[PDB]
Amino acid sequence: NRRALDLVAAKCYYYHARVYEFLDKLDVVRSFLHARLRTATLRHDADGQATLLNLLLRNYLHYSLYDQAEKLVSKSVFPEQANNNEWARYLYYTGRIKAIQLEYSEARRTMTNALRKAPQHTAVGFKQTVHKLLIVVELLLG
Amino acid sequence: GLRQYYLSKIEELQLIVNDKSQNLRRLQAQRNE
Amino acid sequence: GIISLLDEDEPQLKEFALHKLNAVVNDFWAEISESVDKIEVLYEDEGFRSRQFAALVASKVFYHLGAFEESLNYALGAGDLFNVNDNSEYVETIIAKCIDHYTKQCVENADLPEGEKKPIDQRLEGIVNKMFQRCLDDHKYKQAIGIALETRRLDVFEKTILESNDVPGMLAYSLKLCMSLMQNKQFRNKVLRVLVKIYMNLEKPDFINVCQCLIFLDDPQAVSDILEKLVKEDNLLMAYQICFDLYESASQQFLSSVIQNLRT
Amino acid sequence: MYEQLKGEWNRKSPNLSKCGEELGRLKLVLLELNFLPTTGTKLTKQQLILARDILEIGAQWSILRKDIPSFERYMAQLKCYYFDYKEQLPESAYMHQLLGLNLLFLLSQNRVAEFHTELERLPAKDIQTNVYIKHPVSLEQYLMEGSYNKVFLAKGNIPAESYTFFIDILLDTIRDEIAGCIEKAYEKILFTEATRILFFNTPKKMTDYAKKRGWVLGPNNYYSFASQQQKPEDTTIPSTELAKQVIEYARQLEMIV
Amino acid sequence: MSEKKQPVDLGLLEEDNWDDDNVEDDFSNQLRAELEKHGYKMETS
Amino acid sequence: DLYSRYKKLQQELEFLEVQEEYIKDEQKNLKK
Amino acid sequence: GTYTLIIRLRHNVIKTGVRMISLSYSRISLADIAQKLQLDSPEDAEFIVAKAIRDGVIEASINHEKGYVQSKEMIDIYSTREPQLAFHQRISFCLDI
Repeated sequence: NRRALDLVAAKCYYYHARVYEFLDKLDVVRSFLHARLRTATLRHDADGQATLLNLLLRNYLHYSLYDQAEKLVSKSVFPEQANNNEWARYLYYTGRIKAIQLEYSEARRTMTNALRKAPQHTAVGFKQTVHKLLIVVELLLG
Repeated sequence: GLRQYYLSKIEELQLIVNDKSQNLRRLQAQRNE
Repeated sequence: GIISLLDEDEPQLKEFALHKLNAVVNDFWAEISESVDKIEVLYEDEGFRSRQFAALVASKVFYHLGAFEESLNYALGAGDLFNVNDNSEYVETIIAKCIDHYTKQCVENADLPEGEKKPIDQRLEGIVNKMFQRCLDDHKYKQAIGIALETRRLDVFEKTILESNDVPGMLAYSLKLCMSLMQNKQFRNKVLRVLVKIYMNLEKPDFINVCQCLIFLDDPQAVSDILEKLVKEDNLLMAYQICFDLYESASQQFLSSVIQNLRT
Repeated sequence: MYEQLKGEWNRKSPNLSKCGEELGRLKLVLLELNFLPTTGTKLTKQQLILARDILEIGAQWSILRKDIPSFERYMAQLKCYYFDYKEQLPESAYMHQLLGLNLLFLLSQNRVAEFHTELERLPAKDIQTNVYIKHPVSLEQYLMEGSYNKVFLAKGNIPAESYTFFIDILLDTIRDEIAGCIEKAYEKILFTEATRILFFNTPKKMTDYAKKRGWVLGPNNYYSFASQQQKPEDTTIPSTELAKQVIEYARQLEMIV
Repeated sequence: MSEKKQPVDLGLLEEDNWDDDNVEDDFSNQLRAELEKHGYKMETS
Repeated sequence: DLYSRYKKLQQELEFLEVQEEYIKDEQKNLKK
Repeated sequence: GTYTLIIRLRHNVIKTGVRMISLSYSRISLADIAQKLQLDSPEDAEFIVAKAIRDGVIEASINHEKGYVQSKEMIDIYSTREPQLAFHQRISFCLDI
């Protein structure tokens, strides 16, 4: 029964991650997220294939392991419903993943699209980082 | 029983139906005008 | 990854590796999908001991990958390891797609079962009828009475009309569904024929709708026979009623034919 | 449950094929407990601290006897333990030396994605110190462009060990690459100059290298292979794909989309 | 409406109508005045 | 009932998409 | 967290320098390329220029016996097929929008 619970729970298990982020372990958060992902994406299409992916990737990189196998084969690449807010950070993450592996041609376009998807609000927290990378990688490419 | 299987199937069909309905509702207007 | 030591020949070391992999696959399905073909090599070696175990982990991998046809292939290959049916979403979704593949193939063979079919895996029809029996014991007979149509299999239907339910209710329900929704004569006539004789078998001979069924499929001789039996009951009342119900809906040609059977 | 590894043949003469027993040792250590901990029986280090040894000495013997797949296996397991559990001792002593060796091997087999990918997971030791690790990245940086004299100078400078096993392969894959590149740099070379720019001396090796390629000689002369003009002055393939392209323009221009 | 929030690392501790050209800042590395270079170069020769 | 929840859904799926065809042809004839 | 990306920028710098040198002059001895780009050695500049020629960075030839590098002259890019590709690449975009 998730004709509302799903899009209500998204925010819930988005703050849930922040709770552990500010404190203790994250590995078992990864285990839980991995389970929860196939707990979804099997009830036909239910969304969350956007938020859970970003939650999984947020600190998968922070632990400094650049696994990419599942990202090229991920079936949740295309939730298509992101409210134009999830899509930006998802594209940023996949762009940095692609750029760290000596691939510069596609990272520029994808992450420029990600940056220019950013909203108009005064806060510039993540825009600082995306700009910084978006110009390092352009110096690298030719 | 086997209710879960049936639920899954019926849910999938109903989820699909709405998109089609929508994409046809717009089409009717143009013809009418 | 530990899959490295899958390159060793020793079966004991394989039975260490696989029994880690099947316990951890949930979190590394993509990284193991990089090499699952090697597990198919272990499945191919009929000389290999514990051969059946590789099929389960391979099925888990391909399930995680969405290669559900391959998942079903190796689920069948792992066979009796699917004696568990009662918990994991893995088995639930696999048996659901098993139902789907089986019914679609049976509908294909509803043209002709002798139509040079791909030989049926006994494991497939095994687990499908096992889940059907599960549905029977759960008392959820309203599922079975429906699914009996989509297997296109008549004997299980002829049986399971007798169950914990009262026969006439489910029987009339099913006959109504058939007359309303069944898409083609090829199956509908078989279903009607195989069922309606129950009304001559049931402790009350319920001729009233037997006339109906014998005019939806024309058989003047049969209805003339049951009419003659009612006549030889020396009771006219039902033998009157059945025939006046006949007259309101039978074809003029049908009556002009059955007159021959009745007169001689 | 015994310290069989305490009877480790080493000293100055470990020549004996330890593998015959080593295999039984690895089999028994696996048959014991916690070959890969996952999460269990924490604070027990005898099965753990020993395993690191029962893998480091294995990998060193592996490099000595040229068993590339076995070395890859040992690398994998040791790279697992080195990182996964941080409740253990500092390990150390050989961690950096081995990591540098692994990076060197990645460079040797001409994979440049993995070398960059695995440069990560090191906090700051790339420039902090770790000469065992400054050498591989410096060699990679020199190799990325034409700077090759420094490469050969450094091939005689390894603070770790001989490393002839990989720097050899490197020498071969530099010889063939330079032979390929000189084919178009310039029109003519002198035979002495050609023999000296390539680092080999004057053996029959130069003659054989020329034989392996073309490099037809002249009177102290090397002819340039010259063509570079086949591609130009062509329109028919353009005259077809331009037609395809213009048809594609007109396709989605008037029909309702 | 106007949710406009991002989680982490807000930082930094808190005109010209002529289109920008890179070259302007290149010689901002030095050569403050053509004057100074010419004046203090010509005297030598 | 639970079987009709499948049959009726199949029937609406069948009936829809034939609605598409006449409108698709009609817009063509109209400008003509 | 960006030291690793920018630590590999030396090759881009040397490519830019050699391309600028190629575009500026037409015939220059390598006894001055090293001094201008401060490589502290002239001999390896030959290898650097050779690698540059390999990748199509510049089409200049080199007389090794002499030492000077001479470059070809390629003008009139308007007749080349590339501007048509450049126009097509954005015709597609303007039709899509």
